Amino acid sequence: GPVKKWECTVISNDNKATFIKELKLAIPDGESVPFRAGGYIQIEAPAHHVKYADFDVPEKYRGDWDKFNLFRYESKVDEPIIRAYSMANYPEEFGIIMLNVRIATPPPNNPNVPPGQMSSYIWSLKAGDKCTISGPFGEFFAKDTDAEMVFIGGGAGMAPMRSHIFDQLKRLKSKRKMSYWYGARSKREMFYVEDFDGLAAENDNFVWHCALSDPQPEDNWTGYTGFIHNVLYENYLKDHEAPEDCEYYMCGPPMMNAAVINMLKNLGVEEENILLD
Ligand SMILES: Cc1cc2nc3c(=O)[nH]c(=O)nc-3n(C[C@H](O)[C@H](O)[C@H](O)COP(=O)(O)OP(=O)(O)OC[C@H]3O[C@@H](n4cnc5c(N)ncnc54)[C@H](O)[C@@H]3O)c2cc1C
Ligand SMILES: [Mg+2]
Repeated sequence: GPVKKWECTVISNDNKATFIKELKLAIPDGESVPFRAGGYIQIEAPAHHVKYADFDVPEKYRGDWDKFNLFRYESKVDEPIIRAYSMANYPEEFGIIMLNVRIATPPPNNPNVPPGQMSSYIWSLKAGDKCTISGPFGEFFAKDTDAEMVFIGGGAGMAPMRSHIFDQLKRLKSKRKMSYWYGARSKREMFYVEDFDGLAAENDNFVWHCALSDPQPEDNWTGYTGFIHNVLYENYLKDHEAPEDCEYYMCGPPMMNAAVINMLKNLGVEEENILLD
């Protein structure tokens, strides 16, 4: 029994983006999971049946759900299952586990396949529910150097990026040069804006930027647009005197990971300085 297990209580499970919920868990007796930033826990689910029509999805985020009739879906799970989720809190955010969980719907080109089992279960959870977690685990840990760090995130990849960045600035009091580049579709898909604005205001070695690939009329957006690998290249790495000497930490959807890795490699960054997972 080397691995520990906690039956947690759901504090909240609010949408932060159209397809991402922030699951916040309270550890029993106020204790903390002894994890490292970049690490993960596992959630286990009992057998269950959930309906997407019962999810709490705010009107602000419902547009695509209505557009693609995503509330049609139901998920029946006959036997227990288990999956990993990355911590979004850093280790001195005690007493809690914060996760960012993307709902894995059936793909639009394959609309009658079963919905994602664990994420549909997690999206059914409401304040007061119980959630069993085990861990902690991980190998996506920061290197112990003084090298500049470039963090690149998309989607639910926000979670380990937040954990890493907060761990550096708050627990380690790092003075390393640090930037964070987050790509999202439109302004409603952004979140943790207060957290990262807060850190950038208080730490002259940290800056961050969001790029919107499809800003909406209501966003009145005048920030960066496009895909985050082009925005990072055009606005920072193209003129960087030694990009190969930075450490790049990233977590995003597969298409973002591939485009970023290709852009970094074409700049001469070696695989040893490109960290994922
Ligand atoms: C170390 C680690 C960290 C992770 N951290 C996070 C995190 O922070 N956030 C997060 O959201 N995820 C994270 N994940 C991923 C997570 O563990 C799950 O893989 C994710 O939630 C999807 O699992 P699921 O059970 O919901 O979907 P699954 O049931 O595994 O299904 C996956 C997808 O396949 C589709 N599908 C189902 N059946 C078929 C079929 N017959 N044909 C075609 N397609 C089909 C489903 O509709 C769904 O879209 C992490 C994974 C690892 C390993
Ligand atoms: Mg949002």
